[PDB]
Amino acid sequence: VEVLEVRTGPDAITQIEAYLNPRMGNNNPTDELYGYSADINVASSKASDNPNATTLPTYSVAVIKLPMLNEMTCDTLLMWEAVSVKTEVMGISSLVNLHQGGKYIYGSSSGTIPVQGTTLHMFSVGGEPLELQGLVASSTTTYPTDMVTIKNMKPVNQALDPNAKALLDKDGKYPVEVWSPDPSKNENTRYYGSFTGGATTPPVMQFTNSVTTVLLDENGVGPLCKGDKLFLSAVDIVGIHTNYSESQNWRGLPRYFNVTLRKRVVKNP
Amino acid sequence: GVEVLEVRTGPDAITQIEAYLNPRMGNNNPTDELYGYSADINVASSKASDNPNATTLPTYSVAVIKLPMLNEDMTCDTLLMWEAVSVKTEVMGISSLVNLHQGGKYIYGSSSGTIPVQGTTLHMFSVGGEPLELQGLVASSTTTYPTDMVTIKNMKPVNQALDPNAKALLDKDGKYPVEVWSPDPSKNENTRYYGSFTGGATTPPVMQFTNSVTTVLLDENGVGPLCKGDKLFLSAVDIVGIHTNYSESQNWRGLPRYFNVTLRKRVVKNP
Amino acid sequence: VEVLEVRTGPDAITQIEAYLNPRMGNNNPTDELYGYSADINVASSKASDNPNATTLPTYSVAVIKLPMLNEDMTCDTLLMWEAVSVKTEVMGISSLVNLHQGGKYIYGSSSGTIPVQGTTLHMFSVGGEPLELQGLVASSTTTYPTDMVTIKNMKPVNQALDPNAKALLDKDGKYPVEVWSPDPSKNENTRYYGSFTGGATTPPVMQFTNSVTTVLLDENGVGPLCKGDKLFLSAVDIVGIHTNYSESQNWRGLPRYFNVTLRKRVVKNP
Amino acid sequence: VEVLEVRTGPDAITQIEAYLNPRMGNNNPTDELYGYSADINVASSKASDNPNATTLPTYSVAVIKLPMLNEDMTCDTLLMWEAVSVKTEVMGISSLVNLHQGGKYIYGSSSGTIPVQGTTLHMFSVGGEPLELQGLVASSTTTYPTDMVTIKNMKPVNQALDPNAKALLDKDGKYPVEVWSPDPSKNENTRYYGSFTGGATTPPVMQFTNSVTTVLLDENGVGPLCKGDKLFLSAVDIVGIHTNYSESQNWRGLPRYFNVTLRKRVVKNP
Amino acid sequence: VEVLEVRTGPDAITQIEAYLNPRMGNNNPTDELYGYSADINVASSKASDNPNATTLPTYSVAVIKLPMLNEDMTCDTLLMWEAVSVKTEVMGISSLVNLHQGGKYIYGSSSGTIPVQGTTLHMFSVGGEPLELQGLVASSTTTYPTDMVTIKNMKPVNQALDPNAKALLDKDGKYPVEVWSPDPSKNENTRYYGSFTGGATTPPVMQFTNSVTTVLLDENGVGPLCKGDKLFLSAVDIVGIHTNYSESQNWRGLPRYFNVTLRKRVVKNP
Ligand SMILES: CC(=O)N[C@@H]1[C@@H](O)[C@H](O[C@@H]2O[C@H](CO)[C@H](O)[C@H](O[C@]3(C(=O)O)C[C@H](O)[C@@H](NC(C)=O)[C@H]([C@H](O)[C@H](O)CO)O3)[C@H]2O)[C@@H](CO)O[C@H]1O
Ligand SMILES: CC(=O)N[C@@H]1[C@@H](O)[C@H](O[C@@H]2O[C@H](CO)[C@H](O)[C@H](O[C@]3(C(=O)O)C[C@H](O)[C@@H](NC(C)=O)[C@H]([C@H](O)[C@H](O)CO)O3)[C@H]2O)[C@@H](CO)O[C@H]1O
Ligand SMILES: CC(=O)N[C@@H]1[C@@H](O)[C@H](O[C@@H]2O[C@H](CO)[C@H](O)[C@H](O[C@]3(C(=O)O)C[C@H](O)[C@@H](NC(C)=O)[C@H]([C@H](O)[C@H](O)CO)O3)[C@H]2O)[C@@H](CO)O[C@H]1O
Ligand SMILES: CC(=O)N[C@@H]1[C@@H](O)[C@H](O[C@@H]2O[C@H](CO)[C@H](O)[C@H](O[C@]3(C(=O)O)C[C@H](O)[C@@H](NC(C)=O)[C@H]([C@H](O)[C@H](O)CO)O3)[C@H]2O)[C@@H](CO)O[C@H]1O
Ligand SMILES: [Ca+2]
Ligand SMILES: [Ca+2]
Ligand SMILES: [Ca+2]
Ligand SMILES: [Ca+2]
Ligand SMILES: [Ca+2]
Repeated sequence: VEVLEVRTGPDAITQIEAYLNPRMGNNNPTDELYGYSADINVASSKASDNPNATTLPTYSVAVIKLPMLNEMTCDTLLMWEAVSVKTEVMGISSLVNLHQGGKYIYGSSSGTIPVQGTTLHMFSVGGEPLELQGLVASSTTTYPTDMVTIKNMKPVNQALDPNAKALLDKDGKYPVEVWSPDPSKNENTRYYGSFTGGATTPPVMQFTNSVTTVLLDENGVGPLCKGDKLFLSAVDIVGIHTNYSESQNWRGLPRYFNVTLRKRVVKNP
Repeated sequence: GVEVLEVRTGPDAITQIEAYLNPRMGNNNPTDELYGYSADINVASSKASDNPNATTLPTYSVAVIKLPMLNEDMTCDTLLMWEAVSVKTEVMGISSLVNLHQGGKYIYGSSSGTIPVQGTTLHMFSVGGEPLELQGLVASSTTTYPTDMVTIKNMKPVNQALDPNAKALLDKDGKYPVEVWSPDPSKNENTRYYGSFTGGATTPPVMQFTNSVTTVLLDENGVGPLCKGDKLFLSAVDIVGIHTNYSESQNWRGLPRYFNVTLRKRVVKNP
Repeated sequence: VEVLEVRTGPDAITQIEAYLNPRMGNNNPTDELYGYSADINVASSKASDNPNATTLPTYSVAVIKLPMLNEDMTCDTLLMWEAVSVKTEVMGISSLVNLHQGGKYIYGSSSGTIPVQGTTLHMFSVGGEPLELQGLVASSTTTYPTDMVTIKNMKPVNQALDPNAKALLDKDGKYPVEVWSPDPSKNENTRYYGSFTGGATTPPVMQFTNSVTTVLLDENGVGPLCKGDKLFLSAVDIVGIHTNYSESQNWRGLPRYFNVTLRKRVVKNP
Repeated sequence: VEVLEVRTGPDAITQIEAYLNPRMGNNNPTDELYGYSADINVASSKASDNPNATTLPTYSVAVIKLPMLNEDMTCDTLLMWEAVSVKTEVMGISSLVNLHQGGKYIYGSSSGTIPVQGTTLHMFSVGGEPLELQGLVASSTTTYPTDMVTIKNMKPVNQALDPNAKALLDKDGKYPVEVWSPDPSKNENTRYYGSFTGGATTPPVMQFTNSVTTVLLDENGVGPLCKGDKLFLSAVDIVGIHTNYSESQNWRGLPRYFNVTLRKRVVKNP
Repeated sequence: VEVLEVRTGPDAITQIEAYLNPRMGNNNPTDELYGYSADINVASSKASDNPNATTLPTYSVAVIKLPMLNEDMTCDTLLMWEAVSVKTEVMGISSLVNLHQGGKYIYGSSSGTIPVQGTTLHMFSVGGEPLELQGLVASSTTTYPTDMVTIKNMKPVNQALDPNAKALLDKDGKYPVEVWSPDPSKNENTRYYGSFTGGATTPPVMQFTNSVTTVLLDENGVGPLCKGDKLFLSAVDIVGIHTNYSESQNWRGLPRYFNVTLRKRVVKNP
């Protein structure tokens, strides 16, 4: 598609908003531990590593249908162009809680250890599914068959196998420990991520309605919405909650999106 | 709601107000021996039995400042509203934490100083022309909260994530717990809020103080919060960590926040 | 006082420099532990908390007398010295880079000792009058030494904001940091800058350079104006806690350097 | 080579993309622990330090061949490819977000395992020729594997700067990071960017995005010029240490993506 | 001297390059632990603190002779070399990425060893004369080696600012960093830059690149001016502490590279 100029005039700009609930493993709102993974089940060896589906955080994705622009035989066409986004991790202050059941900070007269350890934040806004690259800590891990993982794994999958690719086309199915955004593709998606590891690391997060991320690339062009669909993807692992027994559950939070879009002219292909 | 027009120029078009908000850590009465702290945290015996005391739960601070009356005749084609333009804000008494002799848990053995306030911090301030709009989300949906507080009615496990029906307005001081409510980013068009969180149980608190820094409250259209009914809403929480006692019981510690807001007159189309 | 324009011309600009020695508790240069607090004496209970004056870090303050500007206080306009900018430096930072000082071993008795670490507090201010202070304490039941300046007749309200608990930083080595902090509701004529990191064992972080200048002008382009030709420099630089072999502990402080540039500002005679 | 102006016109710009797999020690794709080092083998003493080749992370390097530019090598001027900018990314970062991999429990046997943490080292470079290296080691008495490229006949001087300990990064997976680093006295024709955080258990920190570009032009507006139409990409990305059940440890590395934009630059015929 | 304008035309610019090897205590290139201090020897007591010379890191300093500018010192104006900018780099950073060196195990005897960590101190300066120093120590009762340059007849005042405790950094490997720091009340003809992070076990953090330049010009557009055509480069780069198996400890340092650009400045003949 040849990309032409921005369409001006009345009714040229639109806004959508949405939220994506976390998919930590307990992904059904009636689950007792909704917004958490099930207790982590650990490998006994290199050869034997069978994590349960409910213990693996996956990416969230939502597809937003935008107003229909083209009533298809005119020489040029219009596509929604995502220009900017306000995005927010909601319920951050829910972590400010030392009375929840858990492992004591000191002895049994103290509060309990709050959610801490590894965090992973990502959001993306694109005009099509986020393109993913496969890479795992162990190629001998047996992943649940009901999830989308790398077929026919080999030790090369512990690094870069150019054959290990996927589309983020299903909510709560693509494990974060298997897939990450592919920087060799994604010409029509903007993604932003941050990771801090460790076992007990204090999580750090901001929240404000004062910040906007601009989605335009170096040519001034934002993601272009193929078939008038807008793809929003996220993961927000905010750490690990430890139970009194010392079993552990990933904790995730929902993410809000507010995207501003405008009409962009393209040449009809 | 209303069609916003241009800024009103001329003499006395600008005003400024200052205020402070005391922390509401749980001991919220100034005669409370531990005013400015929570009571000893009472931990849940089980997920089914989680009954935190009201005095153990930090809540948002809110104050409403009545601004001068702007409109003599409410039938005129245009009217004026106070517009919050910028704010200087400051957490006060930061250096009170620089104290190693306060009763508590020794850093090393009985010859050393005591462990100062540390662990989870939560800082937030907001300036708006109406109550800060809130979204409910909890760590555990089976927690029973004190009934004299404002929390989510008839909680279900969905409330551990985003339930679009769990909405509130921050319309009462020392009543909305931080572990239940956070600013709703899907609303608050007429409020500007700023927040920061660092978790953990022993993390060193980090804070700045100065009178050289101003925050501009104008949105991308150059419009600040517009004060409905001439009321300015200031909200805050400033949990600076946890103090640990000799017995290893623990209290949240908060500090008060100062606001200096500059406002101007904005012309609006009469609805 | 109505503030008018900056006065141009030759000799319109002056510069001063000064240093402030820390006041950690041992505040006499003959004190064996000068630049440290005495061993922290800890409260046995909330009710019984009587810190020794020597264990309580206080603010440093110095008044610099500037060249007299007005030989005739009758003119319709007068001049005031305006603090425009400051280069400031915490001196002796590398003195902390020391693993042999007597103390608590990092590991066992074959290792170096634990260096100064834990809670830090850094503040400097430049003003045309004493720094204005707000009182707030960790515990209202603390009995402070009567020879220090602290809150009179404390009540639990002083654990938060009591609008009546105010003071001026008008004496060196007398106003405890744990009681007093800059009052953001005042200080129209002083610029202050403060940094705090808590914890018991936190690694201290400091920079030192002669390349950095802080501009003191407010949003109207006006710096602090020196009343009666007096410039107020205030500071505290608590760089952490030293631990002794017995596990007793001393606050450690460092001195601060100031180099202030001032210009002549015209004001209407009040 | 006298550098002249940028050649304008259609077809004056090209871009390449490449990925470099990590060289942590297990550097064969059929290695069970490909993308890790083997169990670290520790020195028994100062005198006796024989690390296995498989335990020493090395630099990754790839040479990208660019289109031919000059049909006639006798013309007074010639064209070279000039690297202008690069988008680069550490891939598979989220693979670390894994608490079930076999290893060492965080707490007791009911908990998850400790994820990859400790020392990290990230470096990328883009140049028109091999990255120039300087040799320096923690210990000159270490015996390095003979089929790696290390400093010949070390003496204690090699624990600091020995001006004779120089090399070119001209072999993938052969130059250990613990022996070699970018030489700042050379590398006129390469841009290199490096970041190190030490410690035994430090939480790793990484960002990933497709919104960030690094501009490679020097202070004269000239980027790396590709000699013989070759572009050199070099990298190391050690993301920490994995700890096994027995407490043995493996370095963990991640692959790096490059997307480089290049333009035609006129040079005087040498 | 009165400083006039920059001299333009061909050959008005020059560049020099140099490196400075660390002076951690073992300061002779034939020393087995060159680039480290000897095992820290800790004070028996406050009164008996006698650190060994080889345990005390000192500043590095090099004087570079520049081309002679004035063939006639009779002319009304003279030329001086003016240092305009510097590229500087800590070399060998990746040498610390090494878990096999003999030392203390991270966990038990099957794990790697703890890498260099704890207190770091980084400083570089570029000047037209020796860097001016201020004395300040953790303890005035320390007895320093007499073959080092330290504060004469120390008293407790030297635990803070004594305005008489001054020196010039005029000898390499002689001035202890724990005794001397840059004097911000002087150094009008030197630009210095310093960073400190303390703690016992802190992860060291360092970057390396050839993409960063520091401009040495002051607020008036004048860089350091080289008296007698001599350029002074000073540094210290303590990157942390190595812990041995026995738990004895050695400071670790790295060398620093400088690339300085200078131009010709006109000054009035005195
Ligand atoms: C009955 C019997 O003896 N069976 C053994 C079987 O135990 C053994 O498996 C290895 O046993 C060890 C026990 O200490 C570990 O459980 C190995 O798993 C790990 C480890 O923890 O060491 C898992 C870890 O994730 C792996 N590291 C990485 C980076 O993936 C390591 C790693 O492969 C090894 O440590 C080698 O560096 O292994 C477990 O594989 C098998 C295989 O040796 O032999 C049977 O006979
Ligand atoms: C001889 C005798 O029995 N005397 C007791 C006396 O011990 C007791 O005083 C309290 O004793 C406890 C011992 O566990 C502590 O020493 C109390 O001090 C602290 C504490 O460490 O808990 C100091 C601390 O600074 C306070 N917390 C804050 C936030 O300021 C707390 C706090 O007030 C309480 O823990 C309640 O949350 O106290 C010390 O007061 C007295 C009072 O019970 O009774 C005598 O009989
Ligand atoms: C054989 C004999 O009896 N000799 C003693 C000798 O031990 C004693 O010296 C003091 O001993 C104590 C033992 O706990 C400490 O080692 C003192 O050193 C320190 C300390 O660690 O406490 C060193 C430390 O650097 C100092 N602190 C600061 C901030 O400088 C402290 C400090 O001076 C005191 O703790 C006061 O706060 O001292 C060590 O001096 C001497 C003197 O008591 O008597 C001999 O006879
Ligand atoms: C069989 C026998 O008795 N052989 C000895 C042998 O003990 C000794 O070797 C030294 O043994 C000690 C025992 O604690 C250490 O293992 C020494 O290795 C280290 C150390 O851990 O101390 C390794 C470390 O990397 C080195 N430090 C640095 C900064 O490089 C230190 C260092 O050289 C010393 O601690 C001095 O500061 O050594 C190991 O060398 C030898 C040599 O003395 O003598 C045999 O006869
Ligand atoms: Ca591609
Ligand atoms: Ca909305
Ligand atoms: Ca006021
Ligand atoms: Ca060179
Ligand atoms: Ca001076």
